[PDB]
Amino acid sequence: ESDKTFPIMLNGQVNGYACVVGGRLMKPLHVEGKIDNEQLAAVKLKKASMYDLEYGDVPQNMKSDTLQYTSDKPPGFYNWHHGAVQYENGRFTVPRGVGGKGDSGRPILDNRGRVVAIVLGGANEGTRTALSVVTWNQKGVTIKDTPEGSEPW
Amino acid sequence: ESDKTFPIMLNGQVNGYACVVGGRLMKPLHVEGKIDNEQLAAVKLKKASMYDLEYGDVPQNMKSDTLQYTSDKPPGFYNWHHGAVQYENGRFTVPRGVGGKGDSGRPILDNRGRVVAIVLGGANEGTRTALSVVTWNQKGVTIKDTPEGSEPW
Amino acid sequence: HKVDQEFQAAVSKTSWNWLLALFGGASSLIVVGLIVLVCSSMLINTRR
Repeated sequence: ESDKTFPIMLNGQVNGYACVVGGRLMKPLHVEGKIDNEQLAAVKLKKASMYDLEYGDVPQNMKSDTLQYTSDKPPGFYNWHHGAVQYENGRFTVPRGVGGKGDSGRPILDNRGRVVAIVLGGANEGTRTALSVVTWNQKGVTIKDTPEGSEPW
Repeated sequence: ESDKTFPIMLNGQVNGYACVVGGRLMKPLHVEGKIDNEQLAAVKLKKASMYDLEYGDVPQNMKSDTLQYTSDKPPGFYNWHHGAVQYENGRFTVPRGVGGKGDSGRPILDNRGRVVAIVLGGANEGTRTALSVVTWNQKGVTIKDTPEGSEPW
Repeated sequence: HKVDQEFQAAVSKTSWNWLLALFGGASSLIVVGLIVLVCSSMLINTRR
């Protein structure tokens, strides 16, 4: 996560994270800033506005060492830069209080080192915080699951 | 591998390897040279140019002693003259700095001593080197796997 | 001239057919574009 995840600069401040999976680099659209990596600045990004994202083809020297993808999502605990995230009832949730602005684009990793989802925002229910993210399907369909009241981070 | 893999010569320099599999001889097209063995020199080489290959029917005596192909490909590691080649997401790679020109046609071996792919070229990508090769399939099909930037060895 | 020259009945059916075909080409094109967009949206929603 630390090696492959790159901060984004907005007037010298961290405001998001750009994630590379399977030889393609994705970044949330709502987060505005410049990629710290000099090379990635030259990568052309094509935008899915309805999904609030931009994805681009990555160079030849770093596509292999990428966060390997997966699609199987049994309910339970999953890895996360800030700790563990609970996937239950087809919803990703975290303890209420952790996470906020600037954490958009944070990858959610698996126990074996693969990516299950990418964070875009969160909504606080008081008890927990439900994360509005993008979750994949067995048929290769990426659904942007956003619980009611979601606000992008 | 050593017993049943025959180099091809050109002006005293080895430039490619021919392989006997399934009772038939195969030799790649991008390399030009002379087959070392005298008995197989009399075979007429039927060419598949779009497959970058030639194939031929071997004589009677040696058809019993040939390498065996395979269709099932469990992802992971596979044997090779220069060590272990790593197979994942439908792609073959090797640690960088391993392999080079003149290694074309060298088969990929597995645990039970049967061929799973034939090396044709490789693109160096820094972290690893992606092997542009030819592979089998479940429904009796031959498919090329040539990543971007592939250059024929 | 014993009869006035109008606009509707003043052009041959060859010219009328050509003009109608040329304009209906664009009309058909825009409607097929609209239904293509609609069906793509419905397919995205259904398979979402």
